[PDB]
Amino acid sequence: KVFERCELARTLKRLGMDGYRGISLANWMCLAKWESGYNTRATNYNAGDRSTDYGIFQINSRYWCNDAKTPGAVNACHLSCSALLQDNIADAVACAKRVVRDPQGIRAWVAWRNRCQNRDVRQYVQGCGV
Ligand code: NA
Repeated sequence: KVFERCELARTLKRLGMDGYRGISLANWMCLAKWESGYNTRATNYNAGDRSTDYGIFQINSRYWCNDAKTPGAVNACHLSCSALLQDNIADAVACAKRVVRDPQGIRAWVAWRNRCQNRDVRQYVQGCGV
């Protein structure tokens, strides 16, 4: 499914994302927008390392979830990558939280660094009443 902007903001807020590890809800929104366009079914296969990025947050199969086909895989979220392709994003949110508890935090996502970090992201939550 493709979440509508405010629908996702409210969902992430309900799931405890606002301020998680100091990450504002607007930053999570910016991350989701640039990673997947708010699409829970998005997948990006990287033929080089043979890993695939899954779901709304584009979490990678080499370090975070198991897709049973990625070389050098550690499954830090102890979770099937299939759980990251569900309309229900609770599993994805729990894994996203695990990712950001590592030293880099949300900087783990290159797209977020390039399109969101240090920039005004207030437009992502404006009018959502969150
Ligand atoms: Na893995």
